[PDB]
Amino acid sequence: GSSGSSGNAPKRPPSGFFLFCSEFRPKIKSTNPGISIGDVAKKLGEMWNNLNDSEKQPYITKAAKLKEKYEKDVADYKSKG
Repeated sequence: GSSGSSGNAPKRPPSGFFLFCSEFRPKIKSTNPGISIGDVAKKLGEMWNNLNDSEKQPYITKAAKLKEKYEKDVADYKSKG
């Protein structure tokens, strides 16, 4: 399955893995001639694992800030009290 988001409800925050994939996507698309989405995906997935626990460190912390901003929006959305 896929993890997306509806219209009303806010979109889910990216993951240290994605943030990097979206930042590295530009290169791949600039290095490979009209690379198919499927191709870029296969590359990213690998590039991620390749990285070290020290390389993702600065990539995971960034996602932490995106979660603090999401939760807030997620709460208001629902009518708890």
